[PDB]
Formats: sequence, structure tokens, C-alpha cells
Amino acid sequence: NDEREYLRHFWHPVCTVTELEKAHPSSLGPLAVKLLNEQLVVAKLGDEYVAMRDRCAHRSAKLSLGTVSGNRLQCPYHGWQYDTHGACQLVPACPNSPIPNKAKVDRFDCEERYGLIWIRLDSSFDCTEIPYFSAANDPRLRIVIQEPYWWDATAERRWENFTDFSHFAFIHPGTLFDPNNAEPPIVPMDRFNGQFRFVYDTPEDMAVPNQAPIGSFSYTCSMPFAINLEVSKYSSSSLHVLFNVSCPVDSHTTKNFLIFAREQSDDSDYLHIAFNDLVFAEDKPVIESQWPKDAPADEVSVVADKVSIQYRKWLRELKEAHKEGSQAFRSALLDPVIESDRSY
Amino acid sequence: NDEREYLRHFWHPVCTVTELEKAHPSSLGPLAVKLLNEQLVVAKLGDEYVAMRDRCAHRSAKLSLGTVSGNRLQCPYHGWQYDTHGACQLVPACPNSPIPNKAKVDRFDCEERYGLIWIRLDSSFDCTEIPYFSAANDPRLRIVIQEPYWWDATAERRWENFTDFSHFAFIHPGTLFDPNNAEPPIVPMDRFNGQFRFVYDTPEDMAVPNQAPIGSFSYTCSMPFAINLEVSKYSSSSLHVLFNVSCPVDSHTTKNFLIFAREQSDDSDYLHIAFNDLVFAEDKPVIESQWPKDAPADEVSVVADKVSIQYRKWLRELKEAHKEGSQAFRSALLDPVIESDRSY
Amino acid sequence: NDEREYLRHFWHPVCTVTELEKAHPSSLGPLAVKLLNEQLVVAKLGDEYVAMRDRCAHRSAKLSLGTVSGNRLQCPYHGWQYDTHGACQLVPACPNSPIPNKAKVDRFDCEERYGLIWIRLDSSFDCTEIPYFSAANDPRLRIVIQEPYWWDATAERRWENFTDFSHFAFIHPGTLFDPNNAEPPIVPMDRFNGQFRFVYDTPEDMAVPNQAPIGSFSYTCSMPFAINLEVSKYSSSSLHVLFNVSCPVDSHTTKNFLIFAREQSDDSDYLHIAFNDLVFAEDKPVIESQWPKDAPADEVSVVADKVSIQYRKWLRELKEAHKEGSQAFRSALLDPVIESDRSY
Amino acid sequence: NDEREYLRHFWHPVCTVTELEKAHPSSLGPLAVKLLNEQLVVAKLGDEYVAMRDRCAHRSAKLSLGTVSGNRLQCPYHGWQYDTHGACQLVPACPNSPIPNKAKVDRFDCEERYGLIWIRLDSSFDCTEIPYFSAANDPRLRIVIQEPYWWDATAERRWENFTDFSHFAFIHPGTLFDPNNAEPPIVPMDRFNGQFRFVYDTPEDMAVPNQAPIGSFSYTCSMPFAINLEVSKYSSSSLHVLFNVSCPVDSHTTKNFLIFAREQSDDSDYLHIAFNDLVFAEDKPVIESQWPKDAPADEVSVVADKVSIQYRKWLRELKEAHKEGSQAFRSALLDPVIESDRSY
Amino acid sequence: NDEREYLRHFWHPVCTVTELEKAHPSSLGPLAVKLLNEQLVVAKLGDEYVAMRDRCAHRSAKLSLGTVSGNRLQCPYHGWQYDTHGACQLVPACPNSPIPNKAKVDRFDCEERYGLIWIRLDSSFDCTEIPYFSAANDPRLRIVIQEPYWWDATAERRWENFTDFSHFAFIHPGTLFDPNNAEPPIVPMDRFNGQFRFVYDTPEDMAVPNQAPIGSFSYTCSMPFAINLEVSKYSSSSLHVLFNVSCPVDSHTTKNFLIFAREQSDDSDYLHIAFNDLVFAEDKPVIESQWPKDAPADEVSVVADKVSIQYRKWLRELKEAHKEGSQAFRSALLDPVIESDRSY
Ligand SMILES: Cn1c(=O)c2[nH]cnc2n(C)c1=O
Ligand SMILES: Cn1c(=O)c2[nH]cnc2n(C)c1=O
Ligand SMILES: Cn1c(=O)c2[nH]cnc2n(C)c1=O
Ligand SMILES: Cn1c(=O)c2[nH]cnc2n(C)c1=O
Ligand SMILES: Cn1c(=O)c2[nH]cnc2n(C)c1=O
Ligand code: FES
Ligand code: FES
Ligand code: FES
Ligand code: FES
Ligand code: FES
Ligand SMILES: [Co+2]
Ligand SMILES: [Co+2]
Ligand SMILES: [Co+2]
Ligand SMILES: [Co+2]
Ligand SMILES: [Co+2]
Repeated sequence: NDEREYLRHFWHPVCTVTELEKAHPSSLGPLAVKLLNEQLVVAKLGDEYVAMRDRCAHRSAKLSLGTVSGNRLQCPYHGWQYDTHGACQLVPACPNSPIPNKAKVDRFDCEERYGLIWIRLDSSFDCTEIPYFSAANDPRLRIVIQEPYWWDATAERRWENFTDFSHFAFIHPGTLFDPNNAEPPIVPMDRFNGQFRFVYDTPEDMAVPNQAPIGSFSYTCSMPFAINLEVSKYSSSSLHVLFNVSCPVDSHTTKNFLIFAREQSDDSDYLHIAFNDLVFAEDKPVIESQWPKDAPADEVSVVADKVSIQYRKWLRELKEAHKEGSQAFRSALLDPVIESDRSY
Repeated sequence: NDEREYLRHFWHPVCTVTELEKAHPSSLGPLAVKLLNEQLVVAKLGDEYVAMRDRCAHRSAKLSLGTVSGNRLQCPYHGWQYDTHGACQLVPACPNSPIPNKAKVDRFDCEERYGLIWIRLDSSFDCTEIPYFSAANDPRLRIVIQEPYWWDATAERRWENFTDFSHFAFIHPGTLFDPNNAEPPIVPMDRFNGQFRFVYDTPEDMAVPNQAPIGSFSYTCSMPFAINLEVSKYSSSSLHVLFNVSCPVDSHTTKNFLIFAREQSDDSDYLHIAFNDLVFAEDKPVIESQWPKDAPADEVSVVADKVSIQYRKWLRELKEAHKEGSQAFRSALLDPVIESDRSY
Repeated sequence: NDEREYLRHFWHPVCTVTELEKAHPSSLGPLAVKLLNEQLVVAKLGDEYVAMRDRCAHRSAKLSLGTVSGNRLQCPYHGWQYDTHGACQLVPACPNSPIPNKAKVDRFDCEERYGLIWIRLDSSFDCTEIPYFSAANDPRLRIVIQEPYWWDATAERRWENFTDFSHFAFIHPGTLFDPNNAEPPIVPMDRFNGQFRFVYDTPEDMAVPNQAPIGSFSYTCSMPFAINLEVSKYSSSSLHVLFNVSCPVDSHTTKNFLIFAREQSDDSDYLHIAFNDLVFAEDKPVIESQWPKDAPADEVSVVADKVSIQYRKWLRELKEAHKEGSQAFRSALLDPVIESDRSY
Repeated sequence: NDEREYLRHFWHPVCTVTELEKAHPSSLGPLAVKLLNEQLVVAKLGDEYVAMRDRCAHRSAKLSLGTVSGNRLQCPYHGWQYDTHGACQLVPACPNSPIPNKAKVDRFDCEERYGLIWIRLDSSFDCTEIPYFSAANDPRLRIVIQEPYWWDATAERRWENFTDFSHFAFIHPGTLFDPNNAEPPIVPMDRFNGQFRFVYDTPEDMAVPNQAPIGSFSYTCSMPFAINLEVSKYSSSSLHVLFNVSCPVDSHTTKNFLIFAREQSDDSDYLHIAFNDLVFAEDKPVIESQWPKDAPADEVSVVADKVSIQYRKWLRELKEAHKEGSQAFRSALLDPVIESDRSY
Repeated sequence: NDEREYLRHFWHPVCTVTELEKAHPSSLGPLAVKLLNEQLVVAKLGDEYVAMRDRCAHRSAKLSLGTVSGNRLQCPYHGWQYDTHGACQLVPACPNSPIPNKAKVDRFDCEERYGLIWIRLDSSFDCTEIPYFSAANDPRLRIVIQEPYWWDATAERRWENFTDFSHFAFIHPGTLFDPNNAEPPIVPMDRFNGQFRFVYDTPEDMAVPNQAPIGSFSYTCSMPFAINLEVSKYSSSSLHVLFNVSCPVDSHTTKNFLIFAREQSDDSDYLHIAFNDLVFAEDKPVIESQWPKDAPADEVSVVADKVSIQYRKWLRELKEAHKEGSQAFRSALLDPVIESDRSY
């Protein structure tokens, strides 16, 4: 848990709002989720999304097997009722007696945004924010939230797969790139407000389907695991946005979320969903094969790996700064480092 | 067989638009569907939804395994291309030769309405229309189209299940009615424009969930299988509309569609979907147990069965009038028969 | 397993007699069983039930894959024949050679009582007895031995679930308690002859099925894992006895046994079996959810938890006394500690 | 772990040539295989069978999901191509740049012999050879390579099962021996050229099928896991050879190979395959039951266990000599030790 | 059964010799097979392959559940023994009494050829022969018998699929033909000795794999269901032969056999097997979709359908001639009808 501890300071998606509403017939939850190997429960208490450890203080039953009752989450075993702060406010067996001081469960940051539920396990450094999705509140764009997809691969390896262009000719030859353009350009990369920003111009006139988001690629990557990709498409001259983020469920699993938005929206959502699913099915077996799950020091990079080289370097900086404490981590995350000629 | 020929003259839903778009990665279809034991294929050819028999004129392959190409449907076997009228316009093996006169497949009236695809197999009487859904184009109402649900029961038995309230205390005691209000009123029923119209007032103060659409019930039933139920709810003083229609797939199977609309729409869609699904799960085993599948003459009615009795009577009249021809059928369907004091 | 070693000194049930007879077509076993993570084999050799380690001394094959031949258990691999004392008496490959003195397997106390097979792994303290079942040899009572039921929960958590008053309202609302009677009395508890003894008069006039054993509850709990509950039922004024005992199979699993006896026995055994199975089905998901599997020090008790508080206290004293040896253990188990006004 | 390092110095079979050719539609591989817990990939690169670690040096994808291209193995992820020495010779993303010095993967000695693929993980002692199969290149004999069979048992326990006849009466009574000849002779055993050699004469006139290879048995066992058994059958006066060898896949699993050759070969191959499969099915549950998987020091031998005893002794000597280095190991393996009157 | 009766006069394959030898551990059978909806049993009695109705004369048990005992097939129920002529020669219950005259089962023509077992149900016209396989006894060629493949399609539709070239561009675009050459040539077709003979020159320089049998195509089709295709390949300048034959199992199923032979045989059998299997997997869903299973009179042909038009015409002639009797059928089958300029 040691090398991963710094990840607890970020906001991570754990489920869609849809999944929470479908979990229990009340539409309020509770829903069991797992984040960085922590077993948590999510529920809607009044107007608030809450996240607690999925473990009752009394006899350790799972609260995720319980029931929302107005402004309370009720344990299924002996009916202890927890408020939005994780504090027990009713012990039905002793309704007069004072409630023990220890009758509380851990309560974590939990917020809805973009149709996903986000949890931050450690808020002590008070310097991380929910990742940036550029299409939110853009009335020009129709937004579709896909169903989550689970991979037997880590969030770091998934991020590197999503931002890697040298693999398109070998993994996506029918679908995203010609098999003949295996040589990608080396682009400037900027750190700004805790995001990696970089821009690409993919090759034109490739034998790829019209629904393929191929064009001018503008990445805004909220560290550590979210990618916002704005595509000015060549084929249609219209904006298409991909927002992909991985939930690090445990040491070898990710629950992954894709939200996409498009300016030309008279067509079928399922044209795009089927295409995204095909791309993911092409990536999945190769990424799941990578072993060990966490990239060892012995991996051999080439110059075309600039994006993942720079990604790994920043992650190591954040892990090092975490050991040094709050101010060092804030600096490592939010200090600007500009390579390009743009102004922010 | 013979008993069911008259049903070919009505419009029946065969799939949702969502089902069509999901069937094939192109989002255009084709999709195989079955209606009154006919194997059909639906596809979006240009701006039109087209229904054809699912059987190529060349060597009888299923066109539903083929592909939409431009505004035509291409057979998977030797690539014959069919236009919106079912006529073959390209024989790839014989590009110069004249296309055989009989190179064509049967085409059927096919329209989208309310997010469903409707097919009329026999248009020769030309007096039937797509059923009425009251909530379409009412901006006060949020509309949800559920996924279809399949039952091993006929469309007639499904219709009678949907409009019966005698069964609420026994099939839906927790969910729609109190167990001790089993006695229902007997209301006037009007025939108008091929619809059964009748109005109820279900019992008040019943211990049923708040998401239960219980209140004053106004039915508009487009013969033979569609029900439009407008509820002015007691618990929320808000309009809730249920539109239920059965596809008669064959002699013992229905593919059933529910669309629901609601005025108070700040809550979760899945609160309502979960409730509807629970109601359907309560009905399903009992309706599927009814045998023989078609109601025989030996069933014993009581006065509380008025809706069922009058429905069976009208269906019998429609079946007999169909044998007398187009004009007799038009009168049996569209002549008014008013029982209530309502103006028309 | 250092902290479970004291449990080896008690008698634990490992199967029903029916299970042993059904295991092999001979009706004599062998049957593989597991107790405290020890792999054992049970068989009927002549008139005796025998238990040995399930591991042949020769080449370590499982004797449970072998065959009973009258008064011998024969290994499946090279046919070594073990007698009722675990000693090899025939090496078929060397019929004239003397049998090595090492050719023996560990043999454990094994006795039938009440239709179960009991094993005691360590008889050195010579102060433990098979648990008490009050209905044995009471000719007024019809006895039913249920099939065993397996839970992913420990024997301690199962015992505490069975004797807990406060969960009935939340886990068993339809079946054992009204949801309104959540506040239990705090009763005197006596230690006598290695049993916990306590009485509880459950609430009257509860909307609960008539086959529910609800009434005046008299518990005789043979430590560590057996519960004998005599119910003088309110609804029928007749005696109903529940005898529940958990086999600690390993650190996270129990094989549980229920025997029940009843004075009014003209009804169906399966009326009561189905009721017991419904109660167990209501408990099972919540008990299996408790984590960690062993109750840790951080659990928060309230005054209504008296029974489980006192149970945990006695188990801890037995564990500590086992470290101090035979006499200290005998005193911790068998010394009386009287809280009530009763005489024994 | 440490206990098994000496086994890396021997040649072990990992697949049949048939398995390699079936793995990929090209018939060239690649095929993933596992040997002593190492994940390897085998492919036919030009005229050579090559074994590499199944892990690309770039980003650790499995080369076994890749493709043979010319005389190289191409990774599925970014198309790096590895030559027969494990060196990367093409980085498609950086065609002009120099290939990193560390762009290479470990390669292992790999040869085809007898229709199997053999791998030696550690070649530094350079004193081991591929096991001896007597029937290779004997045109009097028809050879059949069976499909591999997997057992949840170690290669040591499998070897001892194959060379034991004490068990025939109990495991194979219908098939290999009479049940009442359980007493076997004790024969001289010779060590010569890294092989155990010993000769038997099984009992005559036994009620076993004609396809049973029962007769005069001559064993040549190439240490540690290969057995060559030449049978001069009693029933047919014809030579029958069984070659059995176990791949030690990991600490508890074997992938086992049987090749059999016969002089009288006008009958069906499947008469013999069915018989061998029946024998293996009789052994399998008993051998898989042996626990712990590795034989501990507490097993009790009898004089009939001579073959097993001498096998364990030699393995112990090889393990100890390996710790002393290459010369000590060569002597322990290849020094002769003659017990019989046979000339060498 | 009426329109299919003429097919009983031909020899049909029912299993491979391998399948017969694998069916029972004796390697002699019996094996149940089904041909033209007849339930038959195949067994090897001495040197003879025999086929009988799979139904004992005594109490109608299946002989396929029985045992070969030298020159007899023994029923499993009461052990009646049938000789190679289907006559019972032993009634174990009455070993002295005369055997009833009716104690016989129907016996059918049954012969091995090319590694397949062939059955002819009706030999009364004495004019049909086992189909021609050109590669048999050609020492230049290596022969591989594939495992049978089952399709939900009739033998007529399978034959037409195999000899159809207009479908390659749509069903086999990667594998057998360019998608751009959809236009096939019209070739002369000869009837000779009950075979259709015709020759094709497929297009050259197509983007197809090297193991694809593409070249000069010489067909010899033994009516009604066997195709012998000799390919003088363009890519390798070497002979490749495909022998495909369908067993008409019942009215909607075929059990299909592929044997292939090749002159250049230093490569892997599985290169070719995998390619054939890919081709079959491409055909299978489209052919299984064709409905009704038997081609109706309403199918619309084009000039490129010459082969199947001529096939259907000959089949109709054979069906008509069958009604007229033995001499008419012999003439329809064996009279020559020459279109080309070759001499036979
Ligand atoms: C990584 N990735 C994707 O996963 C994807 N899915 C659909 N377009 C996509 N694009 C353009 C992309 O770059
Ligand atoms: C038949 N029926 C239903 O199936 C249903 N489902 C949800 N409300 C429902 N109501 C009010 C109803 O009358
Ligand atoms: C724990 N428990 C049970 O498990 C049970 N099962 C049936 N009656 C029961 N009673 C009264 C009970 O207390
Ligand atoms: C161990 N073993 C076998 O596994 C076997 N299988 C077939 N004959 C066999 N024989 C003679 C044999 O000794
Ligand atoms: C029909 N057919 C096949 O099924 C086939 N399979 C492999 N080559 C093939 N060829 C050349 C072919 O014509
Ligand atoms: S375990 Fe939650 S209330 Fe007791
Ligand atoms: S079957 Fe449709 S094109 Fe031939
Ligand atoms: S392992 Fe039991 S007799 Fe050998
Ligand atoms: S992981 Fe193999 S080429 Fe990149
Ligand atoms: S049924 Fe065959 S012998 Fe009696
Ligand atoms: Co990718
Ligand atoms: Co209902
Ligand atoms: Co309970
Ligand atoms: Co054996
Ligand atoms: Co084909």
C-alpha cells in the first residue's frame, strides 16, 4: 500500500449516477464500491451523495446491504442509523441510552460531476480537484455516458495505452490508423494546473471509418488518470470530445469510464458507442497481458515514447513529493512547466 | 392460422428505434424481427425505415445478415442490393445483364412513431392507424422508453392482464393495491375511432409506494393491443402516463413495450423502471401459466370482468367483419358506440 | 491457529450419520471432513465410528478415496489396511516382512450422538463432553435432523447471531419478531457445568406465523459453539426445542447443524424445516458480510449486547486458561458463576 | 523455490510440435508455455524452434499474442521484432533511430526431438541432454504421440507413480494386473549416463486385455523425469515401447506427455490410446490426492519401494551437488553406479 | 420421405474410420449413425464393416449400446447375437430352441473407402458407386482427413455453396477472392459416368494467403453430393486436391467431410486445416440462414448460376427417373452429356 498511498489524495470516479440509482429499488443506493482496495458504500441521503467505509461500527456488517431512510443510512443487522457525517444517531436496541462515542464510521469526500460519482479518500493536502471535462455545459454538444468497462490492468497502464499513438497501426489497423503510419511525431508537453496539455495533428486521408474520431487532437489530462481529448475531425469538420478516466479498484483491476460529446449529433449514439467498444476490444487483450501489472524499472523506452516517459516522470515526482508533505505535493502538482509556445 | 389473419390489418410495434440502431455497428440495421409468425427485416434506408421479408429472392439467404449500402439493403451471400420498394437494383455477378423481373422481395408499410418501429402486414383495407400515445409532444412530460420484455403469453391475454384490477390484491398486494380492496367498480365503456375509452377512480389512501401510479385512471385503448393509461396520481397530484403495447410474435409469444411519461420528473428514471419491472415480474408467471394460450369458450366470467368481456366481444366482431371484407371491417372498427355521458 | 488451539480440546460435530452413510455405496464411509483446518476421514469399522488423519503413512494418499472392508480402512493407492486404532495391519506388497512401526496414522476420539458424528482432536485434559441436547430420549418429542448448512462465517459469529435478541426486528421482521420490538431485556446469565444458561420471555401477540417457535426461551449453551433452546410456545402452549451447533471448519467457514424437536408432532416436518430454512436465508447474507471474519477489538458494544459480551469474555478466559494447562482449563470451563436466583 | 533451481539445468518438454502448429493459423506459433513457473514463448523462426521469455522489453506485453514475421517474432503492441537470439531488430516507431542496447529478451536452449519441443532454462553447467526414447528411428515400429494430459501433481510424484507396480492390484485391477499379485520383486538398479536402468518380468497368465502392454519390462529412465519402458509382451510376442515424461509447469502442476511405439501395428491406434487413457484416469484421482504435493520426510517406505527410494536418493544427490557447482553436478549425474551383472 | 426416396440409392459417408474406432474402447464399434433419418449402427465384425438398423428384433433396444464379440454384434438387453447378415444366431435364454425366423434385423451395404465409412440404403438399382477421390493412391500427395463438421443446412445447399464462385467476394473477401472480382465466367459442364465435370481458371494475382488453394480448378463431382476439386495453384505451381462430401443426416442437417491432399507437403497440416476451417466458418452462418431448407420453385436465378441451375436440373431428372424404375434411373445417371471439347 506504500507506493500507492499518494493516489488517495486525488478524486477518483467509482460509479455512474445511473449505477447508483439502479443498485437499489429506492434509487438512493446503497451501492458497494471499491477504490484503492478500500471497501466503501455510496448512498444519496437527502440532497447529498455520501461515501462511508462499508463496515458498521457495531458488529462489522456491510452497510451496503442496508437501506436509506431519509437522512440516514441504516445497517441491515441491528438497524443502527448513520448520518451524513458517518455518526450513529440511533441505536434501536437502546433508544434511551447515550450512543457510544466510538459509534462512528469513516466518512469520505463524495461528489457528483458529469454524471459520475467521485470519491477522494484523503483530503489532507487540500489541493486536488475533480478532473476537467471540456464538453460539460457546452450547449453545442450532445453528451453520452457509456457503461463502465472493467479491465485486468492498472490505471497507469490504461492511461499510457490511451495516449500512445505508436500502437494504432498494430492494434487498431482497421479502425483508427493506417497500418503504414507507425512513426508518430514528438510533441511539446506542458504542465499547467495539474494537467498535462499537448496537441497532435494525426495523419490525413487514412482508410478509417467516418465515425472514427480522427483529426487535430488536443489533450488536457488531469493527473493522474483522466484524459480529455478534443478532436477537430478531418472527415466532418466538427468537434468530438472523449473523456476517459480509470478507477484504480485494486492493484490489478480498473473500472473505466468513457464519456463522449459531439457537435454533429443528428446521427445515432450507437454508431459511436459501437465504435468505441470495438477500439476497446482491440486494446483489451494486449493491455491485460502486460506483466508485471506495474511497470518495472527495466522497461526499455524509445524516443517515440515521450508522452509515457513524461507521465512516469511526473508520477514519480508526485510520489516523492507526497513523502515530503502537503506543500511539496502542491508544488509538484500545480507548478507550471511549459514546453510549447502557448499562453495559459 | 385463419383465426389470426384479421390481425395482419393492424399496425404492430416490432422493435424500439434503440434496438434497430444497436443491431449492427453501422446503426442503420438490418435487424431481424418476427410478427404474426412472419420473418421480416427492418433497416434505415436513407431517410426511411423499411420492412422487407427476411429472405433474398436469389437463394433465400436472410437479408438480416446483410448490410445497408447507401439507400439499399445488400444480401450477405451474393451481394444483391434491394431498394426501399424491395426491388433488386444490382446483381454484382452479372453487372451488364438485365436483372430478372422476379428479383424482388415483399415490402410492408413501416413507420417510426414514439421511438418504436411499427409494421402493417396487410394494407389492403387501408383503415387502420398507429395507436394513440397521449404524452407525445407534451413538453410538460419526460418520456422513458423501456427495453422490451418477452412473455410466453398471447397479446390478448396480455391486454386483459393490463386492464384488469380484480387481480391487484392477489398479484400486486405490496405494489399496486391493498389486499382487502378486491371489489372493483363496473364502468361505462365507449368505442370511438377504433379505441376503447373508459375512466376509473382507484381506491385512495392505499399503503403502496409513492412511485406507484395510483389515482384517477383514464384509458384510451387503440384496438387491438395498445393501452394508453393517463393517471392523475393521488399521492403527488401529477400526471403519469403508461403506454403498453404487445407485438404478437407468434401463436404463443409476445414482445411487449412500455413507454411511460411523467409530469414530476426531477426524480430518478430508475425509481420508475424498477417499479414497472417489479409489477411485470409479479404478473409474468401467472399469465404465462394460463392454458390453453388462447382463451376458450369454457372460461367463466363474473360481472367484474366487464372490460375483458367487452374486449373479447369487439375482437370477435372484428374477426367476423374481416371475413365480410373491407367495408364491413371499417364499420366494425370505426363506428362509435357510446355508453357514458361524455361528448362525442 | 495458535489462537485456535484451545478449541481442539472440545467435541465438534463433523457430519450427520446420514451423510456418512450416503458418502459411499457401502454405507460405511469413508467420508472426508475438515475440522479446525485439519483434514480427517470418518468411517464405520464394524460397530465403531473412527476418525483418522486423511493421509496414508506410506505415500500420503487420501484414505477418504479408499474403501472400508469390515474392520479395516484400505488406502486406494497400495492397499495398506488400517484398523480402528489407526495402525496398519497389512502391507500387501510385503506380506511376510514386518510392518514398520511408523506405519500408523493419528486416530482421534469419534462418537455418534443425537444422529451426528462428533470428533475431539485432543483428549488430554479429559474434561469436555459432547454438548447437551435436552430433547434426546424424551419420548414426548418427535426429533428431526436437518441437512447441514454451510456459511462463509466463523463459528463465533454464528453463535452470536443465534443468541442475539436485537436483530430479530431488522433481519426477521416477517418471521420471528414484529419490527416494533427492537428493545430486548438484559437477562441474568449463569455459567454451570461448562454451559451458559439464561432465560428470555419474548414479546407476546406478535404478527408471526404459528410454526414460529416464539414463547418463553430457555437457553442451555454448551461452550463453545452449541445452543440448546427450549421454547414454551405462546401460540400452541407446547414444547419446541432447537439444537444448533457450528463445526469450525477453518478460519472463515462453518458447517452448521440444526436438530429440532416438537411435542405437537401431527403436522409436517417440512412445515418446520421450511421455516428454519427461511430464517437461515434471512441471516446468511448479513452474517457472511461481516468483516474481518474474526471480531476485532474495535467493535462497539452497547448494553443490549450482554450475551455476546459475556460470550466473548468466557472464550477469552478459556483461551488464556488453556495456556496454563489442564487444571486451569478445567476450572475456567466447569466452575459455576451464578447470576440468577435459580438453583442447579 | 531454491529447492527447484537444480531442475533448470535439465531439458524439459513443454509442448508437442502439433500444439505449436495448432496455436496460430500461420502454423509457426507463437505458443505460450510455462516451465518451472517461467512464462515462455515458443515459435518457429526460419528453420529453428526458438524459446524466449514471454515479455516484450518495451512495455512488457506478451509476445505470445504476437506474430511470426519472416524469421522474427513481432510483439502485438508496438510491433518490435525479435530475432532468434532475442535481440530487437526493428522498432517501427523510430525506424531511423538506433535501437536501444537493452532492447532484447532472454532466449533459452530449445530443440525439437521425437515430436516434442524441449527447453533447457540454464545451460551454464552444459552437461545435460534430451532424454532417450529407444523407438526413435526404428522402422519396425509405428509411433503415436498422444495429446498431453494435465495433472494436479508434481513431476516427482508422477515419475514414482509410473515406475511403481505395488499399486497395480489396487488402482488397475481390471487393466494392468491381477488384484491378487500385489507382491513385486526387488530388482537391481544401475545408474549409467544419467539414466536409471532396471529390468523386470511381470507376472504371466494374468486376466488383462490383449492390448495391455504386459510382459518383460526394461526401463531406461533419463533423470529426472523421463521414462523409456520397453515391453516384450507375453500375449503377442511383440515389442511395445512407452515413453512418458512430465513437464514441471509449476510447484503443483504437471503437463505430461506419452509417446508409444509398437511392432505389431495393423490394429487401431485408438485401441491403445483408449487403454492408456483409461490407465491414466485410474491413476489420476489418487495421485492428485497425495498431500503435501512434495513428499516430506515422514513418509514410510517398505522394501518393495526400492525404485522410489533410489530415485529420491539420486534426486537428493543432484540437488546437493548443484550447490557445489558444475563439476560436482556433472559427476553426480554421469558417474556410473552398477548393481546388476550387465556389461557397462 | 417421398421426394427424398431417390437419395437412398446412392452411397453416403456416415463417419470417419477414426470415429468408428474411437466410439468404443474395443476399437470395433458399435457406433450409432443417422442417414436420411434412418437410425443405423456400424461395427467391424472380423474383417467386415457392417451396418444394420439400430433396433433389436426382440424388444427393440438399440444395438449401438451393445458389444462386438468376434463375428457377432451382441444386443445389450438380453444378449441376442447378430451375424454380418443381420440374422440372430444366438438367443442366450433359449440356447436349444430354434431361433424364430423373424429374429433378423435389416442389413445394409457398408464399405470403407478413403478413410470414411459409406452406407448405401437401397442397392436395388445396382448402378451407383462410392464417389471418386482423385488423390487416392497417388504417392506424390500427402492426404489429411479432417474431423467432420455439422451444419444446419441440407446437402443440396451445401453442394451449391461449395461450387459457387459468385459468393467469394462477399463471404470470403479476405481469404479466397478479391472483393472486386464478383463476375464469374460461364463454363461448359459435362455429365460423364454419373459425374459433373467442369474446369475453371480463377483470377490471378489476388490478395489471398499463400495456403489458399487458388489456381486452375478442375471439378469432378460424383452425383449427388461429393465434389473432387483439383487445384493447380498459381502461387506454388503444385497440386492441391479438396474432396468434400455431405452426409444427408435428416431433412435439415448435414454431417460434412473434407479430405485434402497436397503435392508440396513439407509444411504443416495445420496451416491448411486452419485455413479450411476459416473458410467454412465464413460460409456457415449464411448457408444455415437459407430458408426454407429445401430450395423452393420460387428462387430467382441469373446467368452466373449456371452450375447450380444444371445441378438442380440433373437432380430433378434423377428424381423423375427413380419413379420410372431401375433402367430409367441408370440412364439418367450414367448417360453422357458433353458440352466441352474434351474426350473421356
Ligand atoms: C484512445 N482512443 C480511443 O480509445 C478512442 N475511441 C474512439 N476514438 C478513440 N480515439 C481517437 C482514441 O485516441
Ligand atoms: C397495469 N399496470 C401496470 O402494469 C403498471 N406498471 C406500473 N404501474 C402500473 N399500473 C398502474 C398499471 O395499472
Ligand atoms: C435463532 N433462531 C432460529 O434460528 C430459529 N429458527 C426457527 N426458530 C428460531 N428461533 C426461535 C431462533 O431464535
Ligand atoms: C505405468 N504404465 C502405464 O502408464 C501404462 N499405460 C499403458 N500401459 C502402461 N504400462 C504398462 C505401465 O506400466
Ligand atoms: C469451396 N472451397 C472451399 O471450401 C475451400 N476451402 C479451402 N479452399 C477452398 N476452396 C478453394 C474452395 O473452393
Ligand atoms: S452490525 Fe450494524 S447495527 Fe449491528
Ligand atoms: S442469396 Fe442473396 S444474393 Fe444470393
Ligand atoms: S499411499 Fe497408501 S498404501 Fe501407498
Ligand atoms: S510492448 Fe512490445 S512493442 Fe511495445
Ligand atoms: S432387446 Fe435385444 S436381446 Fe432383447
Ligand atoms: Co488503443
Ligand atoms: Co398485473
Ligand atoms: Co437471525
Ligand atoms: Co498406475
Ligand atoms: Co464459401
